[PDB]
Amino acid sequence: KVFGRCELAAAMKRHGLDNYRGYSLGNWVCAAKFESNFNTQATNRNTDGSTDYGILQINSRWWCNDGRTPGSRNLCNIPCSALLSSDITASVNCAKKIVSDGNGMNAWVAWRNRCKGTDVQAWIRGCRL
Ligand SMILES: [Cl-]
Ligand SMILES: [Cl-]
Ligand SMILES: [Cl-]
Ligand code: NA
Repeated sequence: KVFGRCELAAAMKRHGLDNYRGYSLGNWVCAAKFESNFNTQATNRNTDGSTDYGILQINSRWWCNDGRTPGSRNLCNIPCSALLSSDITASVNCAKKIVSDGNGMNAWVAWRNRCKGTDVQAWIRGCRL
């Protein structure tokens, strides 16, 4: 599923991400825009053999099991394919664990490079929330 900007903002808010660990909703929408272009089915392989999955590009070396990343830890206790669903629940639940692990949203490279320190509330402007 390819979400619209306001559609995703509303789903993210319903799932408890607004101000989660102090990160306003626009941070999460901006991160999803640049990680996946709002596409729940996005995958990208990394040089170390791990793969990033879904709307927030969650990595198989640490967070989910895809059966082909040796030494991975599956800290969200899910198969990575669950992160590609049109229902974002599994991605959101896993992201809550990632963002709580000490490094905040810096875990998402595109957030660090393209969202951090910008006017992120522009990503939710005009949306009925
Ligand atoms: Cl915001
Ligand atoms: Cl959803
Ligand atoms: Cl980047
Ligand atoms: Na893993």
